Amino acid sequence: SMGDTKEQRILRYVQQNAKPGDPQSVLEAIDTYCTQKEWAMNVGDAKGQIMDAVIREYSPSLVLELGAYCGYSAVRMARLLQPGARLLTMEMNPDYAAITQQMLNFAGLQDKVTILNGASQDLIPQLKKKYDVDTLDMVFLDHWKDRYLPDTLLLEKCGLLRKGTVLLADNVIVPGTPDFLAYVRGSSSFECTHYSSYLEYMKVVDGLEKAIYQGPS
Ligand SMILES: C[S@@+](CC[C@H](N)C(=O)[O-])C[C@H]1O[C@@H](n2cnc3c(N)ncnc32)[C@H](O)[C@@H]1O
Ligand SMILES: Cc1c(Cl)c(C)[n+]([O-])c(Cl)c1-c1noc(-c2cc(O)c(O)c([N+](=O)[O-])c2)n1
Ligand SMILES: [Cl-]
Ligand SMILES: [Mg+2]
Ligand code: NA
Repeated sequence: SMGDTKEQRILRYVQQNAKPGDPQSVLEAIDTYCTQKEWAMNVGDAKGQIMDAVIREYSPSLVLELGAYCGYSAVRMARLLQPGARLLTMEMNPDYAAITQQMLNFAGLQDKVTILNGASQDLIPQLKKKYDVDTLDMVFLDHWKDRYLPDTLLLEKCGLLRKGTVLLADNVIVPGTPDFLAYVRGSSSFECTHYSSYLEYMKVVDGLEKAIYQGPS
């Protein structure tokens, strides 16, 4: 880092307003700061509640997140994981990864979440043999939108999905992931559900796609 950034200001706002070890207060602080002061690409409170419902329904034991940013969604999912369950979050921006680690420490979720430093297209094919992953129980896609489809394909080709694995994809309407949608909605290897919501901190309509893997063809 070379100066003050939006992401550093978000982290400072958490550290000055939230309660350490209280994930809810961390999420409220980030949402308050980004509603009142600086828009940011956190998944946000409205879409977060859909995320909350998915986590509580499927109780995943191992979650992979693509795109950590400041750690909002990592904190948001990890606080609802069952004891022993784990979240891996991939982040290629080292400055963001350092912020995310500080957010996890502050929220008290550092023992449940591991930051993988690097790009998803490089790390996903290495998950089985470098990070000892068998299969993933849930995947949250929220990185650059042109990577949703090839990384989904990569998750499939690398044998990281099993029957019942949950793919939850942010931003499928805005900025929009039409190619990802057409793939998962048109493949009999996925059962899809679209969740109406709003772009974080705005009243532009957005949505999440839940795509449940059904096993190989
Ligand atoms: C929208 S932010 C994620 C926000 C986070 N999921 C939340 O709701 O709090 C997208 C992040 O993905 C990272 N990113 C983009 N492409 C990536 C890739 N191929 N592999 C790993 N990280 C990537 C960017 O650095 C950025 O931090
Ligand atoms: C803010 C905004 C508005 Cl007001 C309008 C009208 N439109 O059309 C657009 Cl496209 C945007 C917009 N740009 O980027 C994002 C965004 C949101 C994410 O949740 C996310 O994850 C990522 N990302 O790049 O990872 C990007 N949203
Ligand atoms: Cl919101
Ligand atoms: Mg997003
Ligand atoms: Na634990």
